[PDB]
Amino acid sequence: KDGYPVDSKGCKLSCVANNYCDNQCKMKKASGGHCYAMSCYCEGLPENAKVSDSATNICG
Repeated sequence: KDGYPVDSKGCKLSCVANNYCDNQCKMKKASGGHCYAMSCYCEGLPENAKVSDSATNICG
């Protein structure tokens, strides 16, 4: 799955840059990530870590 992980951060993270997401994604959350519309779109999660891809339905 791919999208924005939300749980511990609560409401998203306002990534400024792709690297700023990716470094945070790949370390734990996902296999990678990039910064989409100022939200860390993390890429390749385990299924337990639900994500959104629904254009900031979470209160980012």
